[PDB]
Amino acid sequence: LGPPDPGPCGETYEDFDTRILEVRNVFTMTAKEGRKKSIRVLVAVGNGKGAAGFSIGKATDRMDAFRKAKNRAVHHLHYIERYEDHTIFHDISLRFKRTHIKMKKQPKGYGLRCHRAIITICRLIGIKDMYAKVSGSINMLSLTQGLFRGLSRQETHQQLADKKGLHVVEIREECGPLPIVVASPRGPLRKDPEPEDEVPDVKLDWEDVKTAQGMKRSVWSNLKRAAT
Amino acid sequence: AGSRLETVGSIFSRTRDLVRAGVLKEKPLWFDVYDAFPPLREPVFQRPRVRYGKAKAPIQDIWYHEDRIRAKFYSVYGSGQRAFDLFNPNFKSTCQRFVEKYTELQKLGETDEEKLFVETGKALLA
Amino acid sequence: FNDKILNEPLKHSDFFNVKELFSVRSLFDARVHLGHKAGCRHRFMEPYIFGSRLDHDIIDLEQTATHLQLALNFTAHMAYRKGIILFISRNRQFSYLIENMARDCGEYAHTRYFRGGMLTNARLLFGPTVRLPDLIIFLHTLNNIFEPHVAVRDAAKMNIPTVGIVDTNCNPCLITYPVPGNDDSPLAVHLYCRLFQTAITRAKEKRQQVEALYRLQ
Amino acid sequence: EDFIKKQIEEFNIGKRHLANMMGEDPETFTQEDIDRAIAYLFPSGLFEKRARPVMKHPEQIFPRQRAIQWGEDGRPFHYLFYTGKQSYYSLMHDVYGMLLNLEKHQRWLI
Amino acid sequence: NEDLPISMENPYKEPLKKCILCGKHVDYKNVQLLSQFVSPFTGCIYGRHITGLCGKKQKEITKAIKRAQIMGFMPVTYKDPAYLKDPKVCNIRYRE
Amino acid sequence: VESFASMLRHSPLTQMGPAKDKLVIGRIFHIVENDLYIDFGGKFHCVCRRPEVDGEKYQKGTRVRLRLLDLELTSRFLGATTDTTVLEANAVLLGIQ
Amino acid sequence: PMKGRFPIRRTLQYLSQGNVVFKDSVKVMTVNYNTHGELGEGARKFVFFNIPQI
Ligand SMILES: [Zn+2]
Ligand SMILES: [Zn+2]
Repeated sequence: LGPPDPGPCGETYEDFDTRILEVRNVFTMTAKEGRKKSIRVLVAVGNGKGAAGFSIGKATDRMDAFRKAKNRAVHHLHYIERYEDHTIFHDISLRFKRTHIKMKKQPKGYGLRCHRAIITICRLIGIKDMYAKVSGSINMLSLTQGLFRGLSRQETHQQLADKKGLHVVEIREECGPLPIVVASPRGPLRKDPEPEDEVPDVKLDWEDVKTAQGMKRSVWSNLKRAAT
Repeated sequence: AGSRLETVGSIFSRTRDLVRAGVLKEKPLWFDVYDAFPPLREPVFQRPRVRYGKAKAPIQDIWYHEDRIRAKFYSVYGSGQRAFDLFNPNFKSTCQRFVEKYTELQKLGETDEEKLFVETGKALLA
Repeated sequence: FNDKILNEPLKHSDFFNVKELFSVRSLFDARVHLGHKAGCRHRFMEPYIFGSRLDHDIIDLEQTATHLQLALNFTAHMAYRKGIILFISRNRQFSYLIENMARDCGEYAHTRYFRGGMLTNARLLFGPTVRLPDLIIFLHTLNNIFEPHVAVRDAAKMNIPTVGIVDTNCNPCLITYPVPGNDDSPLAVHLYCRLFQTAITRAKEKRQQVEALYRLQ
Repeated sequence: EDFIKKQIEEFNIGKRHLANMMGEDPETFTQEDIDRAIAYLFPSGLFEKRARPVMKHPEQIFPRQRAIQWGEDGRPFHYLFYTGKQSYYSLMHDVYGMLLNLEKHQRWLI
Repeated sequence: NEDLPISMENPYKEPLKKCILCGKHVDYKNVQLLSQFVSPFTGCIYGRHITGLCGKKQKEITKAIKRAQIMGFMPVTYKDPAYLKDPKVCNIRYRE
Repeated sequence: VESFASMLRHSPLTQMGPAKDKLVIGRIFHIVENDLYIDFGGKFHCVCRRPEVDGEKYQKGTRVRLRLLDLELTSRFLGATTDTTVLEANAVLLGIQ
Repeated sequence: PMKGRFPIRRTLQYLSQGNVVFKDSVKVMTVNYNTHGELGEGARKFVFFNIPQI
């Protein structure tokens, strides 16, 4: 729908784009009015470049609740530290209440393999394509809250380098063996190398092994999806 | 008009990213002041947890060499033998005078506790 | 058209002679290092508290003095830019003194019952174009009831550099520039109020002097 | 606040008109003349002390909207604006200070 | 430097209090002490809240009382009248 | 210039040692209809009503004597993660000087 | 995820990452060590990690 309205003195929030997500008709009895036809909505507003944020606006109306949720989102703008608008920093394996989030870092032109709500959230944030295994139950509100918590809890590259000190060594397969540093410390430099302890204790997921070994098989494994 | 995210972390980085993206069109005047003299600990939200298992606090009980002397004094004799003031700094009461006379005799004496305690008592009686 | 206000004050440490306003001995004379019991002590307040004297917490005056210097410099730089400061207090032990100090200072105060969200909904409750408080100084973070004041919540929701003397109950992590120390004795409160008044007056005097220097052109 | 001044000017113009045009040429005519005019050339046929034609000073009948306590640049002049009802809190503080001083020394309205 | 805290054994503290019979050896023959914790109206044994003994000591005292009652060294439904000269040991609520 | 611990090692609250049964003087800064806001320098303060001796004499700016009965007076209850503190002493009184 | 401690120990890829290939001569491979004895850290780590690869 249309963008949010500006503020009293200004704050041209028209740049952001609104996108209603879910709609629910709640019937709650009362002392005399009976089943109150209350409606609860969760809207997410944000054009991109990190500027975004969800909100809630329950009421017994439609446009009123929509504009209330829009104003709440305008007053609740979340920011997510990003690295090159295309993919998230690293993977996240969270367990928000009862909704699991298993994300995988993928390159450009890979495709959006995630929930349609997650697809819209990424389109509003700026992320182009990124794989994500929507494990656990499918609760819109809890899933969105967990996704926001995970996006807010992320270790960037510059901060990690400044904390540890060592540079970011990488051997990209697309390019040649020429290593290109992505981040450098802001002062000191740990001359000693990391404790290269082989066979570490990285609790990987069974889905990762099934995908690496191609053992996953079903009637809906990796089938062709719609366009756009 | 801005955001009200309190249970996320620190407001410094929030304002920084809001000004970078373009939300906060008008730079807050306190930004430069906070940057010139930052605090010792960033105001990051922390849920007030509780010490369940064997987790203890780092704070301990402070003790000085005069604590044992004052304890022995209060054990031997009765309560304070003087209307303590405590209004002026480093007030010299009967207990404080005894502690001072002790520190003058023990340490700096190297003999025994009973003899020096009796000497301090006699000096106080004098 | 005077961009020097954003560079002259923020250049030298203690521009308005912050460390000279108070003294370590003067602060110790008030016995501010004292604190409540370990049971009443807060978890996050452990790093700021040093030890205990028979279950009587003691706060290292060095960190408190550093935090006080930082907060005083911040308030002086804010006054140099013309800003509003809001004093809070509810223990009803020195409300008259805080009111007299606010009267002496060139700012406002509010040490009475705080209704349900007066700063959040300031658009409708207060005027539409109201100069919201740009700084907060807590004189008694603990109100009549053992419950953290809502001022910190409103500040975190409004993004305001919060100042105050945190006790052994509140959460200094929620406050920007906390100041550990006693918050019950009379001499300590009087010294803190006098220091704040002197800091504000000296900051205003330095602002006027710098304005005159600019006008000399 | 501008509405108050506009209504005051309108009332002044109406008073000037009712004085000059009508026979009552002295501009100092009291409210008795207005009451007589209402009783004669305005037979309301009612008995309400409110709905009846009452045209007097607007401040005496209007719920005056408090003007802007501060002009430009914000900064409320009163040092007790964030306390809600600055006058009441100021009076309370003054009474408390007077009581404290008098202690150191040693029907109502609707 | 020379004024830092010390790791002392907590001075200014008095040792824990004691009951009315800690460093002693109870016996099933001490009818006087056994009956002292008994009422002369129903032969009831005073509890711990009012009496103020420890777990082990109170357990031993009540065991000795029961042994004397069974064997025959103390009246069960009343207190021994031949050994009434006993100071106010327990806080006899009745009779004030 | 003395360090922080140097002053604490020779402070009144630390020089007196314990805090149980002592003879200490006090003063009042505010008078109530019956209560007396007695003070003696420290963390918290104390309160007391008009005693028998020197009833009408204990005015603003007088001197009294305290006994120091727990400067903090705090105790932990069952259903409460925080201890119910009193923030006062209210020690026994004696007289002037 | 995997219900084990060191999932990297068994991932095929980690097993194929080996290099040693016993010649057509050795017939049996017997190994024994004391686990409680921390002195044998090398033998323990071997029997734990390299046995799947072998
Ligand atoms: Zn506290
Ligand atoms: Zn026992």
